[PDB]
Amino acid sequence: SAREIIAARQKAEQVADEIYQAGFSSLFFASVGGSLAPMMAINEFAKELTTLPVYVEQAAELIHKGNKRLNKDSVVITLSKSGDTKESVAIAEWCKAQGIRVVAITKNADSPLAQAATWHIPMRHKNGVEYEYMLLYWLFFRVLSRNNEFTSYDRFASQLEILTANLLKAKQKFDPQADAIASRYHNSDYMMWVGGAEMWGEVYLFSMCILEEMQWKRTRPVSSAEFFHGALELLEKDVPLILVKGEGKCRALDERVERFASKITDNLVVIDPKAYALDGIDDEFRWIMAPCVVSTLLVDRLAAHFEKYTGHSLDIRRY
Amino acid sequence: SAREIIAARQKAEQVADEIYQAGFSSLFFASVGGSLAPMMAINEFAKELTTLPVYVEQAAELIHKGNKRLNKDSVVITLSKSGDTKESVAIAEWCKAQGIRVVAITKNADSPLAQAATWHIPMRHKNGVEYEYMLLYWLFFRVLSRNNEFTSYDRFASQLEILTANLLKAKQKFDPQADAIASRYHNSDYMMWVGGAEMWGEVYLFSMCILEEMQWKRTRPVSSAEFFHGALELLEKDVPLILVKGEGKCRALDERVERFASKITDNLVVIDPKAYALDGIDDEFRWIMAPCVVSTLLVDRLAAHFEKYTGHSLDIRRY
Repeated sequence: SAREIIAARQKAEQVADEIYQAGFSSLFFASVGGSLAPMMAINEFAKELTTLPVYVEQAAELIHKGNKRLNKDSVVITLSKSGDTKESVAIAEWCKAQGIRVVAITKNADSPLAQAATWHIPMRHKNGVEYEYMLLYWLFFRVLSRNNEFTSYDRFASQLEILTANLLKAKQKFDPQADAIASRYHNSDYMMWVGGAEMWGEVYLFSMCILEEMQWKRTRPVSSAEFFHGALELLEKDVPLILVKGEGKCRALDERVERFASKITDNLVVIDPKAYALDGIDDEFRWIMAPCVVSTLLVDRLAAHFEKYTGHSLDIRRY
Repeated sequence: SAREIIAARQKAEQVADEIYQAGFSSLFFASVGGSLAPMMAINEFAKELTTLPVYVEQAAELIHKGNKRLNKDSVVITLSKSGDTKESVAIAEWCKAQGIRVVAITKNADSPLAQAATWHIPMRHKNGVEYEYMLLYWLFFRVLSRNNEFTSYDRFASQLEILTANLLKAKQKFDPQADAIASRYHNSDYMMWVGGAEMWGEVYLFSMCILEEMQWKRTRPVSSAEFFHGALELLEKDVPLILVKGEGKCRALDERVERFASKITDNLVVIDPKAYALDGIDDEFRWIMAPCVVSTLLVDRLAAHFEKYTGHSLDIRRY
């Protein structure tokens, strides 16, 4: 519903404004597992769009090492659906103990993560993975807006409100390809998963958090750029390669993988967010939306089609 | 020889001093494939030891995206044994075109990379992988020294001169374990490779640049921290897990992997640099030396033992 979306945008924008108005040194996006994916996209956007110190850190590494750039003026941003994820609670409570301000995105304001946080941005029980991107996008892009580094913010932020409608349509359009991927590869002993830059988080997430953890499928996730520095030698006729393309400046690197793999393997799959219309969203924002498009396609639809063919409930853990 | 080593140290220190004396904004370590490994260790040291802006970037991603933190005051550091590696030459020539100063480490001063560079730090034809670490260490730690962030520099930098002698001894001590690893796993269809923080570059390098590229062995390299966020579900009795331990603050994260894997797989291998004496090097520097120790053990010795058992020359490429 439109009203939920406008409310979500307002809360994220209020956090961004209070952060900007208070002042800050560095922004550290700290998390673990699948929750890193949208943070890794933010980091890739930040490389091009801001001179602000922006970092993404594995929360368990960060609590063991500390960081000389993390100081009492920093803000640490965390995300946990449950708000109980041990490493995220731990880094939030560690920041709090040091007087380092924390943002928490979770679906429960009395979760331990939310109680450790300076700012809580709620997610609603029914919210799928696109909301993790949308809330982090409103937060991060509003900071850039206030810092005079995102002069398209108003239009971007309004158009982000209609991404959910576009994602429903994309998922329906993807469904036949998703069934075909799952049909052919559910019984694969080894899949190569390739993508990079702002798309790397989605390849990372889908490979480890869905296919390995929830379907016990062996994968080799590798970036498009680094594919050509050794992993390419493993490709042959019968090896599956699933390529996730970006719509930013690194699309050319993805296309090099496509051209090489198309000559070598009979088992090339291309997941291209550029194939999906985003009605009412300007083309200049497609490179930002793309990781969110792919995440919803892979986490919602492709996971469900693998589950259908394996017969292995996505809820199963052997550990 | 001692005289080669002292000369190498002097040249790296002179570059560091000229960089520091000229002034700089950010330091970007930009490379591809195996040449990233020592840069990724530097980045992990930098997280704890300096407030200077230090970045490691995949050179092909960096040339496509640019970076808003990369400006005419930055220094870009590159490494290429040949000095011909396309992506490294490309990023150096792109910096030069923009008036961005470049450091090049290569074994040939008339290589294209060396001709694009503001500073050339030579490697000698006979120099193994430890020299990539030692030259980058003298360069980076001398900058930290000049910036009043490394007050042990003198002792560190002198003790680094005796690492080569210690590495020869380590390789001889490792040789029996190396033969046993290669004997058991040369015919493996799938190996998990685990490590992290300052050790991640060595796990990354060995898995993709040696086992995949040069022996066509399928690997899953994954960090110790992130192992527990999905990849762990793939481990079972018959699955090989090679764990590379650190000697820094993330050793505890490596030990969690060890304790879990030891209960589940019959095929746990531990490569622990803490097992090797560094005579005449103070314990406080072991966490810095460790990635260099592991790199020389894996690149020199373990590669050669796999080659012996596979019969597959490390020089072979099918692409």
